This record gives sequence, structure tokens and C-alpha cells, in this order.
Amino acid sequence: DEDETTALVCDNGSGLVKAGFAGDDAPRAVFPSIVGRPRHQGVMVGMGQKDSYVGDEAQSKRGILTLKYPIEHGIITNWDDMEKIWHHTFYNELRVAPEEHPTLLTEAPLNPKANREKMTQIMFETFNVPAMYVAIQAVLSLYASGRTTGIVLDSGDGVTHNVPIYEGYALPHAIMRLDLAGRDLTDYLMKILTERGYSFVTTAEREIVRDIKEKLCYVALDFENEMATAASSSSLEKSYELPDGQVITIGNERFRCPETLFQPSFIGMESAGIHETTYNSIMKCDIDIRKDLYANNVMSGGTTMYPGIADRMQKEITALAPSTMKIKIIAPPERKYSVWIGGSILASLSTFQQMWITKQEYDEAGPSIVHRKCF
Amino acid sequence: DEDETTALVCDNGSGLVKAGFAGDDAPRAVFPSIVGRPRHQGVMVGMGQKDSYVGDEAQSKRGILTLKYPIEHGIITNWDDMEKIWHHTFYNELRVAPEEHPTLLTEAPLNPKANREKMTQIMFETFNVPAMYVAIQAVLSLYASGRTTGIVLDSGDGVTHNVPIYEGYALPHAIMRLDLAGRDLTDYLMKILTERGYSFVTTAEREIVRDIKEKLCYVALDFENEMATAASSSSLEKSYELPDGQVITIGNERFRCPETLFQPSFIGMESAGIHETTYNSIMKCDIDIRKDLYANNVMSGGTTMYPGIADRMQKEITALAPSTMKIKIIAPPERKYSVWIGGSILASLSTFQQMWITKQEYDEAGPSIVHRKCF
Amino acid sequence: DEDETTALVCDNGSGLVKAGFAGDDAPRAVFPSIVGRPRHQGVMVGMGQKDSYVGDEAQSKRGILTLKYPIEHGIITNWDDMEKIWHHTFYNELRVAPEEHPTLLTEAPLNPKANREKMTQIMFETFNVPAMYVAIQAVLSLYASGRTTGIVLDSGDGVTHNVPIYEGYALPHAIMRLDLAGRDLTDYLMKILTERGYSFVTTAEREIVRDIKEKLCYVALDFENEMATAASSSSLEKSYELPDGQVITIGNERFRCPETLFQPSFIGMESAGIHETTYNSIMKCDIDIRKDLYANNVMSGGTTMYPGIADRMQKEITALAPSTMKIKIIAPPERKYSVWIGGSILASLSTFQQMWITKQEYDEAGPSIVHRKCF
Amino acid sequence: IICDLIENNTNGILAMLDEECLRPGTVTDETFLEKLNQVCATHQHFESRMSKCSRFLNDTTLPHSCFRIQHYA
Ligand SMILES: Nc1ncnc2c1ncn2[C@@H]1O[C@H](COP(=O)(O)OP(=O)(O)O)[C@@H](O)[C@H]1O
Ligand SMILES: Nc1ncnc2c1ncn2[C@@H]1O[C@H](COP(=O)(O)OP(=O)(O)O)[C@@H](O)[C@H]1O
Ligand SMILES: Nc1ncnc2c1ncn2[C@@H]1O[C@H](COP(=O)(O)OP(=O)(O)O)[C@@H](O)[C@H]1O
Ligand SMILES: [Mg+2]
Ligand SMILES: [Mg+2]
Ligand SMILES: [Mg+2]
Repeated sequence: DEDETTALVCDNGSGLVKAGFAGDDAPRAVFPSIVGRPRHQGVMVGMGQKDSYVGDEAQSKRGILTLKYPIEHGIITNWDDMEKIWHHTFYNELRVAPEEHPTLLTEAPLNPKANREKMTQIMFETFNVPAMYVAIQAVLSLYASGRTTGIVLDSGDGVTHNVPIYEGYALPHAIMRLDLAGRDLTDYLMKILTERGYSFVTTAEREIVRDIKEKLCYVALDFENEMATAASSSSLEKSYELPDGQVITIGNERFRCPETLFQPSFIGMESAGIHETTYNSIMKCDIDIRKDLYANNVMSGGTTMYPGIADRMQKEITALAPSTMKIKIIAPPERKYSVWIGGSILASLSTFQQMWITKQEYDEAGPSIVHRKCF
Repeated sequence: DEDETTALVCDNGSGLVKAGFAGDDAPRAVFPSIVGRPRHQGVMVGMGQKDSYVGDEAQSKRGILTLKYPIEHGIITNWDDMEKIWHHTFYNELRVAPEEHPTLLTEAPLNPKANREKMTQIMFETFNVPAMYVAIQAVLSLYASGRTTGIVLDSGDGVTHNVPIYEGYALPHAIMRLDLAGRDLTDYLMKILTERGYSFVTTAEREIVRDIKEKLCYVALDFENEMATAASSSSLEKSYELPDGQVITIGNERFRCPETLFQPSFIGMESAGIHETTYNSIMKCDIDIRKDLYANNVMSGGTTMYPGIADRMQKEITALAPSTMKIKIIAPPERKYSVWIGGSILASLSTFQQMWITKQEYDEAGPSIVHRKCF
Repeated sequence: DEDETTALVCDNGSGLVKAGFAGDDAPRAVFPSIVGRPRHQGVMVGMGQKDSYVGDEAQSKRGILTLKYPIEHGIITNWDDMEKIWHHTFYNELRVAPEEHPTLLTEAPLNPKANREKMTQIMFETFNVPAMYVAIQAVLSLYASGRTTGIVLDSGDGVTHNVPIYEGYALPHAIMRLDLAGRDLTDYLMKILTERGYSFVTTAEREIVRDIKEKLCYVALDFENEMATAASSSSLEKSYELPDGQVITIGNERFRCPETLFQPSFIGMESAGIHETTYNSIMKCDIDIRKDLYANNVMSGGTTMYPGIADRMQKEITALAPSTMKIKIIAPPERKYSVWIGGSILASLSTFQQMWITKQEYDEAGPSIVHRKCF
Repeated sequence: IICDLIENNTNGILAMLDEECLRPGTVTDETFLEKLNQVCATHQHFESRMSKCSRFLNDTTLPHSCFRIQHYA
């Protein structure tokens, strides 16, 4: 089938499956991490109509399905559904046999270890890969940045990290994990669109709210004067055509969605915000690291494609950090993919080929071997 | 109100307010050093519901508050919040007027002197005590031990000292101060319980993690064979019922919490550990003191109620100190209170009544008088 | 590689490696005597990142290292680490082969003789130098002064000597060795900056405290009126920008650091001070030497670059020595390097070429030959 | 073993060069020589100056920022 030993870089952070080959620019198979299930009976005889719809095919039929993300906040909930996602990933979209290729998974730090361990157990026992590795999402986000020094903000669909790394060495004590991410912003956006007058309650309607969040939101550099501006005039009211008919027109909801990311008191989650978890992750580091963390602050995962979020980020960290510091919020426009791109780089290095957790070494010490080889 | 001139012994080391009268066995008012604040709006009209919850009353309502320790690592951060703690201390819990009683504060050595000076300024200007003193925590921990010779380990919530004292004379050059204490062990325990699978992120959840640390931890006399034992079987797995529902079951996290206290490389804080700060504080002393420091090593503050910590302590100092020495780790089971008890003894001595920093002597030389009368 | 037989003058007194060629003005390779070691794990694959950082390269990465001076108070503690320092000294910084060049080491008087003997053993067995010599630091400090008569104060990082020499003859019975030097002043400065409010506990932070000591200290000619002056006004408060952010402002700590050198009771070390070890080293000499020791008192090593220390020195020895004596504290501003400069002079003399401890004479009587040829 | 010294997918010279070209780490020539000294100097017929091993000696007409390969020629 395949005449190569190219490593597979499979990457489900929490909300969007992206996969491909090692040593490649763009991820080959990008599709949402959903499994579908018909919530009512079928009538037409002779249709096919299996009781599983995974990936973008589920979004073709999302009107008649109960959509269900199998992984939540980076934690895999239903292992059978995630096995459907992986089966559709390798066998249908990417269309390659896992038996002949090493695999490079990704996860979050501060993960429940049964996710990592059972993920390795499914990768070796079911799909029978020859090699396997459990990559950290944020470190790979620093691999695609072309740097070896920087603090990493990625903020995927269910997790954000702010992992500081200095000169090839990470700082595991200064690590962070906040559970405020894009799915919570989608639920809050659904709540405030219910406040305006557009009632979205279905999971398919929740997917439409995610579409409105992706297309039509920005970050509000100064939230107070932007709030008074939205209360002032209708220069911020924007119409978005929903699928099948009625258009919407959003005002202050256009920028109160990512302000929740910068201020978690709107969603009532006790936290300090993104800009203070960065500053706290810098202040937990030592004294002689911090200007290298200021000049190389990376903001290159998902949920950062809101326009001007680097201006709010630099404008706020400048207010937090002491003066005469050069706050460089590195936002390369290739983000939302840079964790896969760092997967492609790290899977294509020459030094990495003796760090593979491989079979006959998996079977030697069982599934706990990941906690002694990987990290 | 009170027909006595009994001195007040108020003792906030860093994490637990204990206060009472001079010449008493048990501290009368013991409550945690927290101030509460409702992080969201109120709805019910006619409730009371003031915007301040201090002491154990805050732990009655900790689900709806943002808990905030006003003193951190022995350093007072918010003077208004600590003034709320003192106001609740004298006027509500202990229920006595500060105007008619001398007061005996406590602090850490190697303190920023604005803590000592502004603490004296608040005690004279606001509460208007007639007399005041700034006691060292570790020296009072040696007063309750009934000795005049010994090296003192207390290890409160934010500080540890190892103050060596020989025959009534302290050794101020051989003094130590390590910032690794029980609150950092609480944060590390929260991190490794996140590693097991129980996610605690709220300050109230952090208080629950502090409860699990107090109830269900021991010291692991030999950490390597205890680690292999926890990796071997489930004889160490213990279930603890959380408040409101789901029980937990901890394994190797039961003893990796105080091993961080004996090995600060787990929390990434550059230090030598408790057992080597003791030995370094002994080796900084002179030659003809050390067997009196070996026979009278005191371990009588907070965060030492872990079972068998005297066995790990003696078992490690025996490996560090030369042979034919009698390493007597004195661990009187009245600890966590012995700094207050030494406050009660020292406040009840006959010689002490001309060492009070008093009013009309405070006003004579201003707030700097503490740096010439006290120490 | 090198077309010369120029002797190597390698000089680690206790705290700063300076090395170069014979017959030269400035030392060619000057770098701090530290070895680095990463105290936590590495993450980035493909970095290099060896487990050794020596010299100023360690100060490039001191945020992620545990810095460790291999030589303490002039006594070499770890021979492998000092072998790393010498290997980096000859092979990387100075960049010359030791096989073709004689070497001129330096040490302290009243040294443990295993330092001298094992130092000669490492110089002949490992690096295979043809010739070798063990120079006294203070005598070389008198060679760079251009004199043959004088008492020598150098006060390096770990040792001070006060070696009196009259007309080519030293006085070995009147020799002194006090273990109070610049590293103890760095630790005391770290202690009193902890007293002000700036907490430094890391070895990298200790290096920052050493930087503040080098840049921003003076000697306080009269310590009592200078202490009342610092207590009077803020004309002595000086701000120093720390690396990465927060500035500091020191007051009486600006001059209480070298007063500890003139008064060891502040650090609790039982001694007489520098000014009384000089006067005791003069009074141990005979009667007809002393005005030649008064007119030629040399103060030309490290830790004497504090401004006005010659005024405190002459002003105090004038109070100790009898009248009608001319106390000339010779402080040539080329100090901190004059022990290397005297190494360059003494290694370039014509008479010295039959005082080399050489190979085939080392092998004749073993490593004890240094105690019969050198001194 | 000269061919193997150059072409090995984990320990060869061209694998290290493809590594240094592949990853960006602000890479230069001396860092690449540092990598060759790290992983490629465990072989007998490789020869460098900073490593030690292969070879221990301080051989003249062997500068820095260079390396020797003992070819068939
Ligand atoms: N252009 C965009 N604007 C705003 N949000 C976006 C945009 N693109 C993606 N997102 C959000 O980012 C999340 C996916 O981020 P990503 O890091 O790819 O997830 P994963 O953790 O699966 O890798 C989705 O919830 C989506 O709503
Ligand atoms: N039984 C126990 N087991 C383990 N830890 C305890 C126990 N009791 C108290 N602690 C810890 O000791 C700390 C309080 O120490 P203490 O010295 O009383 O504080 P303070 O500095 O306020 O006097 C608390 O943070 C608590 O976590
Ligand atoms: N300009 C300066 N001001 C004050 N102290 C200095 C200055 N320069 C160096 N020092 C101190 O002198 C010490 C080095 O002295 P030196 O005699 O060079 O050491 P060594 O014994 O290695 O020769 C260092 O610890 C440093 O703190
Ligand atoms: Mg992601
Ligand atoms: Mg205490
Ligand atoms: Mg010196």
C-alpha cells in the first residue's frame, strides 16, 4: 500500500483532528472531532445509513444527529468513540495502514495519566503501530516557531498551557493549565446570543455558533471604550446569514466572546485570565530567563485567530511586566496548524529515532513505559 | 469588659491565626488566616451578606468566595486585609479590647523590615495597644520545649528557620530561611493529584487539597523502596471522601508530598532540603556546640505532623553528621501550637516586663524603635 | 600549533580564573571559576545541551543551572570539576596545548598540602606539562608592585594573607591567613538584602548579589558617622536595575558589606579584622623591618576595588601603629590582576628557569618533590 | 565504515546536517561542529579537535572549526 516508513503525525488536541505525514508542510487530513448518531428512527428502506457519522461527514448530516465530542478539555471521555475517530482517521481520510508507520500523538500537560496510558494501549493493541510517541502540544508549538527559547501560549479547544522553555530546557514547575478555551467561549457566545434573541440549543446549532465565532469575532483592544462604542452606535452591528434562511445581526456579542478568554469572571470560572497566567508563569521562572521569555512569547495555537489579540496581549503584558522590557508577542499567521507542523519537524529529526516507544519494548514493561521513556 | 492586664499572644506565622491570653495552655482563638470576597453578584434581598468573610466563617461559605491569604511566606501583602484579620481576631473571636492589653506578635527572621515596622505602626496607631513586642517564631518554639539549648526547626505554612540557640545565646550568623513550606507542598500536591486525575483549580478546592494533605499523608522513611512499594501493590491506595460526593483514592501521592519538603528538586526550587539546611546550620556554628545541637534538635512547628518524620529526620542527619553522636530529634506531640505556647510562657515571665515596646516610647523615636529595642 | 616555549601563567586564586602567557601585560583568558549542571530535565530534541557549562558560558545559562565553585577558600573541593575548569582553560579559552608549555600555578599559603600535591599530580599526569611551579599568590602580588620589600594584603575571593617580605626574604613565622574574603561578604550582603526586602536564594541570584557588590559598594571611612548619615537622609539610596525587570534601591547595605571585612563580628567569625591582622603581622616581625613595612604596605589583590579603602586602611593603621611613621598604603589601580602580572614577571625571569619542577624529576621522587623544590 | 560514518540515518554526518538544516535553533557552523563532536566522535576514523574522544591528541596542522576524515586516500 505504502512504500515508505514515514511517521504519522496524528493530532487531536481537544476539538479538531489534524493528521498527516512526517516532513510535510500542511496536514493532509483535517476534519472535526465529532461522532454522529441518529437520535430517531429511519424510514427509507435501502439507504445504507449506518449508526456512525464521524468527521466532516457528520457535519454533512448534522441536522439529524446528536453530535458528541469524544474528547473534552483534552481528556478522552469515550474510548470507543475516539477509536472510531482514529479508525476514520487512518483508514478513511489519511488512507494508510497504521501497521507500517510510527505514530506521533499529542496531548496536554497535567493530563490524567489514564488518557496517556490507555491511549498508548489502544495504539499498540488495536492498530498495531511499530512505534509511538506522546508529544506535548505546546512544545511542538515552539518547534514550529523555529526557536528553542520561549513561553508558549496555544489555547486550543479545551485547554491552554503557557509552557515556558529556556534554551532547550522546559520549566516543569512553572507550567500552567487553564480549562478556559474555545468551547467554553462557544457556550458563552451561545448564552449571549440567547440574550440578544437568537436561541441556539441544539448541538448542530452549537456548531453554527462555533461558525459565527470563527467568522465574526474580534478581540476589543480596550474593552471599556469598545463597550461604550457598541452602546453608542450601530457601526459594529454585523449581519451573518445562517444556514437556511434567517440572517442575524450581532453587536457587542462580537467582542464579548474573547474578552471572556481575557476575563473568566464573565463565565464565572475562578481564574486570572490568559494575560495573568502568562505573567504568573514568567514570575514562577527564575530571574535570568525573563527577557528571553519577553522577546519570544509565542501565541501560536488555536482560538487566537481573532484580529488584534496580539495587540491586546502585548498591551496588557506591558502593563503587567516592568518597563524597559521588549514584549514581543510572536503570532505567526500559520497558527491553528503549528502544533501539527512541530509534529512534522520533530517527527522528521535525526535524533528522535531512538526516543520512539516501540513494540517489544512496550511488551517488556507494559503500558507504564510511557511514564519512563516519554517524559 | 476585662478586669485584667493579661498580655495578648497573637500569632499568625504565615497560614493559621492562633491567639489567646498569656499564661495559658491552649490558644483560645484558632482559625485560618483567610479573607473572603464574593466573586459574583448577590440576588436575595434582605440577607446581610457583607463583602468580607474572615476566618472559619469564610470556610463556611468558601464555595462562593475567592479565598486569599493576606500573608504570604511570612510577608504581609495586603495590610487592609490583615487589618480585617486582626479586627476579627481581637474583636470577634478572642472578644477583648486591645486598648487594655499588651500584645505579643510573631514573625520570621530575615523578614523585610517594613513588615515588622508597619506591623508595629498598625498595632499602635489603629488598635492602640499599650505595649507590643515582635517575637521570633523559632525562639518561642524553643521556649515551649522547656530547653535553653537547641537548634529549632518549625516549618510553618510559608517559612522554615532552623535557628540554632546555645545556652540562652542565639547564633545569628548561622541562621537560615528556606521558603519551602506547607503551602508549596499543597500546590505540589494539587499538581500531582491533577496528574492522577482529580482536577483541583479553585482556591476552595485548594483548601480541600490542604485538607487531604493534613489527613492522609506520611513521610516515606525510605523513599526509593516506598516508591517501589507503591508501584508494586495497592496496599497504599486510600480513599478519602471529598465534600459533597465523589471519593478519591491516592497512591504514591500520599508520600510524594512531604518528600518535596525533603527534596526541593521535585518542585524545582533550588535548595538543599530540610535535612541539609539543618546540617549546614550546625556546621556554620562553632565546634564546641554541636553535640548540644545534636541532642536537642527541635522539630516543633507546623507541617511536621506527618507520621514518622522524626525517623526520616534522625535517619538522614545520622547519615550526614559524624558517628558517635546522639541525634535526638525532639518532636513533642503538642507541636503546631508550640509557638503560641512559647508566646504564653515568654509573655508570662517576670523579666520580660521591661522589654515591652510601649507607647510614649514608640512616639519618642517613631516606628524605627523596634530595630533597637526588640532585636 | 604554537611555535613558542612561552610559559603558561594559570591563576585561580579562589574565585576567578585568569590565565595567559609569560611576558605579557594583560591576562588573555579571564572567566569565572564556575561549573554548571542542569538541575532539571531537557525537552527539546536536537539541541546539543551537554551536562557541563564552565566559565562565562555558564553565566550565559545561569538561570537553568546549579552553579558550584569547585574551589572554596583556596581549597579545591571537587578535583573532577577543577579538571573541567583547567580543560576549558587551556583547550578552549586560552586555546593552546599544555604539552608544549611550562605552567605556573598559584595557591594560598597555609594550604592543605593535598591541594598542592594533587594539583601537581593532575598537572603532570593528565595534561602532561613539561614543567610546573606552585607560586604563592601574595609574593606574586609583590612582584607586580615593582618592590622587593613590603607586607602584602591581597584578599581574594576565599582567602587573605598579609605576607611580610623584607629585601627578598619573606618572614614565614609572621605569616597570616584569614578565611574572611569576598564570598563571605557576598553571603552577608545577600543576608542584609534579605533584611531590606529583596530575597536572593538561588546561586544565580547569589551571582547577581556578587554583581551588586562589585558595582555599588564603598568602604565608609568612618562607619559610625556614615551609619548615622544613612539613617539620616536618602542621599545614599541608590537604585540598581536587576536583570529582567525590578530595580532595587540600597541604603546602609552599600557600606555595611566591606565593613564586615574590617569587622568580622558582623558575620560572627572570630577574628581581629584586616587592619589588625596587618598590624599583628607587622608586630610579629622584628624591630628593624617595620618602617619598611609601613612605607610599602601593598593592598593589591581582589576585593579592594571599593572606593576609599586605602583611606580607611591608612586611617586605621595610623591609629594602631606608633606615631612618626609613614603609613603608605600602596594601592596601584592595576589590582585584581596583579597576581597574574607577578606571574608574568616571575615566569619571564632569567633566574627562574632552574626552579621549574619538571618531568623526569617529578617521576624521580614522586609527587612529594613539590615540598622540597618549590618552598 | 567511512560510508557508514557519513550516511547513517542516526549517526551519520548528513543526518546531522539534515537535522541542523531542518530544525531552526539559530544554528551556525560551530554549533554543527559541536553536534558532530557529540554524536559522531565515538567512531575511530572520525577525527576532530574539541573531541576527545577521536582524538585525544593536540595535533598540529589540525585547526579549530574543521574536522578530519581518514579516507581511503
Ligand atoms: N479563525 C478562527 N477564529 C476564531 N476561532 C477559531 C478560528 N479557527 C478555529 N477556531 C477555534 O479553535 C478551536 C480549535 O483549535 P485547535 O487548536 O485546532 O483545536 P485542537 O485542540 O483540536 O487542535 C475551535 O474551537 C474553533 O472554534
Ligand atoms: N495534621 C497535619 N498534617 C499535615 N500538615 C498539617 C497538619 N496540621 C497542619 N498542617 C499544615 O501546617 C500548616 C500550618 O502550620 P502553622 O505553623 O500552624 O502555621 P502558622 O505559620 O500560621 O503558625 C498548614 O498549612 C497545614 O497545611
Ligand atoms: N570592582 C570590584 N568591586 C568590588 N569587588 C570586586 C570588584 N571586582 C572583583 N571584586 C571581587 O573580588 C573577587 C575576585 O578577586 P580575585 O583576587 O580576582 O579572585 P582570585 O582569588 O580568583 O584571584 C570576586 O569575588 C569579586 O566579588
Ligand atoms: Mg490545538
Ligand atoms: Mg507556625
Ligand atoms: Mg586573588
